[PDB]
Amino acid sequence: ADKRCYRMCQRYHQRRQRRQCKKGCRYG
Repeated sequence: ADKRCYRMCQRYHQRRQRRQCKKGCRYG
């Protein structure tokens, strides 16, 4: 589960970075 990464990306000041952070932090 990548719930941790998600939460970390949620607290992103920049949206472009927030979304990219989550979508980028996939399971692979």
